[PDB]
Amino acid sequence: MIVMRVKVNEKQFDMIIDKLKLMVYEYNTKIKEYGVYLKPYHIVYKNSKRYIYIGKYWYKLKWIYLGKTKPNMPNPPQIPESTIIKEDNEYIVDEKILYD
Amino acid sequence: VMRVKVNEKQFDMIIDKLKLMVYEYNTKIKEYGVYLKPYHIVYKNSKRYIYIGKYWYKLEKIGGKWIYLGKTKPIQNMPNPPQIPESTIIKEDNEYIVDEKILY
Repeated sequence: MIVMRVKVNEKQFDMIIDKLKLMVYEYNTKIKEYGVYLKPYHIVYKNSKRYIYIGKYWYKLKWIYLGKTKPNMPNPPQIPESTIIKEDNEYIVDEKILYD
Repeated sequence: VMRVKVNEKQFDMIIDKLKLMVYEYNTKIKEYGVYLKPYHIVYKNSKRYIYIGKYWYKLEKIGGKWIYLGKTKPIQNMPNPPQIPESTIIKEDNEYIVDEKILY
């Protein structure tokens, strides 16, 4: 396999997050039966970067993170694994401010 | 060659330098009820603008603050501010490396 990695802006990134909430929303209202929640991503601040992990990350009621596998539940829809990296923020400044 | 691109660490330094520029002034004009913030942060078409300049605020309570005043020294017999330059900093859009196939 060749897997490419490509750059998208914040608006595109919210797209990927928003769909992942959308495809688990109908399931997640179903899980009120067992009082657990499937959040389809996990955000990690390591190496002075936002890491934004895509996967099944399970929460139990201050919602505690049980882990990454089903704790007799109904089998959510499939989430890909993948890794999303925030680029460092960058600012357009006029030089004179750097010059002072 | 006026406009260049810097990262958060340098931009944080830029903000930090400005805050030190006004720190001693704000202690001196603490007693007038007045705070001089040397920048103003604006969310316009979903970018974070940071304008550099004199932005004056006053302390008042209503019920239970920091109401904006103006760009200019509110009281003629306060000590003069340090010279903030007027300039515009624009934060670029956040950018993400994504696995290709997650794009459907």
